[PDB]
Amino acid sequence: DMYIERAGDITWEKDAEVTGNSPRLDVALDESGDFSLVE
Amino acid sequence: GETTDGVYRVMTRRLLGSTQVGVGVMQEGVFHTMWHVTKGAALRSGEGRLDPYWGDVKQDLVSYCGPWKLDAAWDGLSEVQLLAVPPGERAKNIQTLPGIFKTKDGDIGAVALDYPAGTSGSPILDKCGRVIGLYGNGVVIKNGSYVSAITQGKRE
Ligand SMILES: O=C(Nc1ccc2c(c1)CNC2)c1cc(F)cc2[nH]nnc12
Repeated sequence: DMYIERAGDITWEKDAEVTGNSPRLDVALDESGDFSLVE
Repeated sequence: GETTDGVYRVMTRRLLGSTQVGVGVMQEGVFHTMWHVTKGAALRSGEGRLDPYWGDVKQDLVSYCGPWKLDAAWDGLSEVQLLAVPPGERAKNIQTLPGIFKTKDGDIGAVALDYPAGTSGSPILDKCGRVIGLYGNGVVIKNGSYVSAITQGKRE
């Protein structure tokens, strides 16, 4: 049996740690909700 | 039980000790998460019970207690925040500029942040704090890294 516990509020934080790149990827989505890379 | 708006952890006591399988958003009395986290099973919230209401394996989304309520969208230009809730660690806002998943049915925003699989369901937010989608369904690149789509449902 699964259960839930509160972890915080949904708010935008100014001056948060800004990281991560923005790639453009060619993908496919199958009937089972799985993405895959098209090359 | 607890129906306060906010971000929640989805846990299980089936494996060794307590294990975090995912995360979800409580909004307007509806709990929203990714299908692969719960597999459509009922959830417990204190002494109360949350039964599934809507789900779809292809969209990889599921709502509890009511229909999907999240309707905000990424504008294709602005930076966003991943409100990452990782296993055993505190909730933490990570700002990034989303990339694109180009598909045969259209483009989708995508966040290039790597987190454990138990982070699935963590909300992605716009500058007003509105949930524009959930983290947890994407792909593994050459790097071995994980790039997740900004998965959003449809409000009726
Ligand atoms: O495995 C992951 N996601 C997932 C699993 C099972 C299914 C789907 C997505 C959709 N169809 C069923 C995952 C999620 C994540 F947040 C970080 C990850 N790092 N490596 N895999 C991950």
